[PDB]
Amino acid sequence: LLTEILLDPMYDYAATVARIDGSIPMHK
Amino acid sequence: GEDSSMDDISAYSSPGLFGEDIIDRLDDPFSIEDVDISLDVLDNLAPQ
Amino acid sequence: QRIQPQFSFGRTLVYYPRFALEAQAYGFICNSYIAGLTSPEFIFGEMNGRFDLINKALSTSSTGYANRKAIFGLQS
Amino acid sequence: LIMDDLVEEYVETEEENLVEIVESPSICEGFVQASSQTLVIIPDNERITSNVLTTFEATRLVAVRAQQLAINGSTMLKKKYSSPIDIAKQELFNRKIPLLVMRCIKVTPEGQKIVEIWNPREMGIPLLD
Amino acid sequence: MKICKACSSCMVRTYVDGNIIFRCSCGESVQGDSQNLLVSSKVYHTGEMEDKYKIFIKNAPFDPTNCQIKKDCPNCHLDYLTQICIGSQKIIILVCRCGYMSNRG
Amino acid sequence: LRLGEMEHWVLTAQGAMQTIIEKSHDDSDGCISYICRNCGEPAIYNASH
Amino acid sequence: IVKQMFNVDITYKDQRDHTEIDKLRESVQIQFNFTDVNIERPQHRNYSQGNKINLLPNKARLCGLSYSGPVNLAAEVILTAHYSNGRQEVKRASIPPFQVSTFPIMRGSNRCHTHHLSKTAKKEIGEDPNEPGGYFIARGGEWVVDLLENIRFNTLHIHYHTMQQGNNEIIRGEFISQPGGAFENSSQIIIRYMTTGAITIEINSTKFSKLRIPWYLIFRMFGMTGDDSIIEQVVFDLESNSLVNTFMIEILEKSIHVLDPIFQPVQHELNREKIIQFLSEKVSKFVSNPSAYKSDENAVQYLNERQLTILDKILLPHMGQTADTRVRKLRFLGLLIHKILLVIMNVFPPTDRDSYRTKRVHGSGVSLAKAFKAIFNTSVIAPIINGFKELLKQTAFEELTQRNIIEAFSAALSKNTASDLNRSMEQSIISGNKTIMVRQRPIVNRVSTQSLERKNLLNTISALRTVNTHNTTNASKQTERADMMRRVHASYPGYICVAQSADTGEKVGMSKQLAITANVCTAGEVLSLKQRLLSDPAIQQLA
Amino acid sequence: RKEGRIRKSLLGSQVWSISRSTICGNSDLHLDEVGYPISFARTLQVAETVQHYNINRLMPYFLNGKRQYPGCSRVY
Amino acid sequence: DFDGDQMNLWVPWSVMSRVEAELLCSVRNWFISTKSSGPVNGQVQDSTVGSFLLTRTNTPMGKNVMNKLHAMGLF
Ligand SMILES: [Mg+2]
Ligand SMILES: [Zn+2]
Ligand SMILES: [Zn+2]
Repeated sequence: LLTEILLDPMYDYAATVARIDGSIPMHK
Repeated sequence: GEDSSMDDISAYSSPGLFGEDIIDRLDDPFSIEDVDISLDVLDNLAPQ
Repeated sequence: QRIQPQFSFGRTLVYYPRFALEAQAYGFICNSYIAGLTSPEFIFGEMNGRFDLINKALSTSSTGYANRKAIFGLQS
Repeated sequence: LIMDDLVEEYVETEEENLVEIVESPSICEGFVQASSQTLVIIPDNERITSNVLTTFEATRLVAVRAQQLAINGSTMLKKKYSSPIDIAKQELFNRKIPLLVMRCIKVTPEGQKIVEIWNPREMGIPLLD
Repeated sequence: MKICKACSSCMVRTYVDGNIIFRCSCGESVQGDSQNLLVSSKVYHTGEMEDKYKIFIKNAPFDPTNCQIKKDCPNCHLDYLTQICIGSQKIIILVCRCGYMSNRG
Repeated sequence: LRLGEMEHWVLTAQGAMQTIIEKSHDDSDGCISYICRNCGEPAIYNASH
Repeated sequence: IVKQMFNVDITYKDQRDHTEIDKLRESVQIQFNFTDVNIERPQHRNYSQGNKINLLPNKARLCGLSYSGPVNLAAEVILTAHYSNGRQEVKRASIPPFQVSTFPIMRGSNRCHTHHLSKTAKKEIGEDPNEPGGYFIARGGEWVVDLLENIRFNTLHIHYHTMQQGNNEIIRGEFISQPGGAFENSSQIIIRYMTTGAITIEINSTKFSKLRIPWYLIFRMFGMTGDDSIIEQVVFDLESNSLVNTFMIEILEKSIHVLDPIFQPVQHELNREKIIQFLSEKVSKFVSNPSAYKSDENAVQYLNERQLTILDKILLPHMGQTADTRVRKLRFLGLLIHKILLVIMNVFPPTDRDSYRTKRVHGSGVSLAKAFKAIFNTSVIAPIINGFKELLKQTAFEELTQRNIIEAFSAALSKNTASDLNRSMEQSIISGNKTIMVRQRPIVNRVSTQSLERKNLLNTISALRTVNTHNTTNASKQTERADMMRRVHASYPGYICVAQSADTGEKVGMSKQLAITANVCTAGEVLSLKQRLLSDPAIQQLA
Repeated sequence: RKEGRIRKSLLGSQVWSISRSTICGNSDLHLDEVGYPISFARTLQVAETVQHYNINRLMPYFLNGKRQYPGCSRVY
Repeated sequence: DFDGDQMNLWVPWSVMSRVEAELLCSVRNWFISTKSSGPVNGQVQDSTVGSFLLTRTNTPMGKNVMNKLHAMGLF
């Protein structure tokens, strides 16, 4: 399931905007 | 007349050239059939 | 022979009138390379330039058939 | 189902104009075996081939001698060498090669192989250099 | 060309015996006198420079792409004429939009 | 990597052999074949068995 | 294409006799049409049971998926049961809009998820902000549909028979006629002038193939059986002598009187019905008995009416597709014969095979339209056709309910196929080969394809601006033709780059490039201009 | 045909112990000399039999092995 | 030429092939063209003009001479 979502590009977009806001740690 | 169920699917591909129906037996003057040169070294045929 | 009127009946290019008698209409290039060819001079030069590229590609394949036929006739 | 990558088709268009009762015996016909030949060595005074080794024949002599020096080790060179190629080459040049050149000129229908055996030590040596 | 007066069909010629007698598929015959005896003909260097280019010559003064020369038109005295080259004979014709045709063509 | 027809023709023109033997047999699909010499047909030979 | 062109009227004749009504009935007419079709943006099943979340192009490229948009179809099915004694039972069903297909979506098109997205959104979605798109994402690779260079439709192409093989022929004139826009199916007619003097007209379309008809036979099929009228239609005048009309008249006479081996029974016949029957018998399939059907008047009438409808739809469709336009079709055909015979006189030279005035460039839309119509036929209609045949095998015809009809229609498109429109469209995109076999039939793929080699953005843009002639079956033989089609032509300047070409090997001059300012037009409003021309007082109509 | 048994497998062959690379100019090489990269020289090998006359010469090749050039990795 | 040409190179390992390669197929035998009976090789481009410049009488500076150190450097 994760491999279907983690390779989904909008998750990278959703992740990179959470990193900017600092909602998630910068690394993985 | 109005059926397309066994429409000949070859006529769907409209003709592209003029004499497509003529079988021609003269070999292509650009083929490398009788020239035994490898595909990777085809750059050796390049001009300069 | 000079450039043939292939654009239309009596025309060599869209840049020249029908049945033009000037030598430039039939491929006579007046400029030199260092001077810089004009647009129709370059087109005529490209017709000669491509026609040399076609001859090369024919040369490799045409001689390949003759070379193999000649080898087998003579190899023994 | 579009398959594509067809195996084509191949066409040949030419003609090869290659210009007592009898029954089936098994000994008159057949005989795939060829009759054993007898070797006729042309006398040394009747040989009409070149007394100088061709570059082909000299190269063959050197190659054969070098291979045999690769399997054996015996030679007649006073000056020792580290390579069989050098030993064979100098053996040819010094005229002490233990090989003979048999030049075959005939196959007689009577089962007769006519040859000229040439001694490389008495023959001229080509350039090879 | 002979067409049947009743069937409107092309009739064979049927040269029998001392005369020419056309025959239709309907069996009608009309025969032929004098001017029907031309079986075949061929004229060399004819049918060229009259019928092949008549439309082209007529439209040439109106063609923008035709070459033009500085020469007075006898009829309308226009300073320019339309120059035309036709055939392997390279016949030069000067035509004008006024209908002047150089009497050649 | 291929030694096509033309390479063989060139080596033959040079009268090579041996190099042709080496490349075409030793460094290629060189096998050893057995013929009966009596019927001319391929035969079965084995030294181990 | 789906609505106007994909209409089905197929009749089956069973042998099932398990009920009195089953014995009384040996016929069934399957008839259906679609009026709904729409391609929506690509979807992906996130966990095999989701709500088909959006599929972005980078997900397709990374995971090897196909960036294809699903195809939603709705069809109206009419089933008619035919019995003896003239009875006719009809079952009608309307199918809800169903989806079993996906169509590949070109990146950047209005059905692509990045059609109007911002450049920054494209940047963070994994796409190229500066690239324009124009390619397809299929099975882990990016594919570009090139500009296939095609000859001009509705144009008479006349070329001398300079092939030096099978020279029993003299000059040939082909005319590919298209009923309208790009997507209407074209019917090609070939006019051959023969050494024996005959002038044979061959029509190649759906219903016709490799069948050569004498010209006068086609002319008098539509009435006008008088030879005078035919000669007047060709030469335009039998009363002005001239030197050109004399030659055309004499050679048309020679063609009229030539005995062809195949059409001997109806060659001399002046009866329109007999000729229509003969051609229908020869050209229509599924009629194996040539004598059994003749004793039934209604079978004769059916064959004649079907043949007349076919000839209405196949002979010069651009001239019209109605019976009232048949005489003007005869006028146009006479004009074509007149042009060919003028060219024979050396009065006109043959058509330039390489001049770009008589050439068109078909890209993405047209090539995919043709490939899609063929593939949709094979992988949609035939599944449905066989499913309905088996359904009639399983169940009595009046016993069929509304729900069963839809089950057999939708299920037939599902089993063992399940994607084949998408898979076959992908195969056409990937291959682009000028010889493919679909359902074991040697057809040609007119889709100019090319793998997207991203060496640089210049390479990508040049690839998307590339015009390929793409030699088909019966390619260039050893002649001047292989040289002339590679030369820079005098019509190239301004539209085809005079300089750009492959500098090596077979591809020298084979692949052309659009000039910097050249553009490819779409189909215009032909109807408005035609109406304005007809309303113009300066133009006198054919009538 | 060219890809057939005769023209592809009999009249020609795929061979081992062969290398291919781009050529380039070296004015410091004799006309009868070719510049062979050391990566290719360590890949292709020359079969030298061991005898009394060459055992001294082949010892440095044998001792080096794969570790140093000139070396060798195969012994029959 | 060196515009991207690729040429095959295989090193003989058999003694018969190695003996053959140096004795028979060495390039010294192809110096004279079998086709034309003339030489195949010579000076090309950089050296054909280099031989002319070396052997010409007068340079634009003056007489074409060099001192001992630069005459030695030519060798
Ligand atoms: Mg090169
Ligand atoms: Zn009549
Ligand atoms: Zn005037």
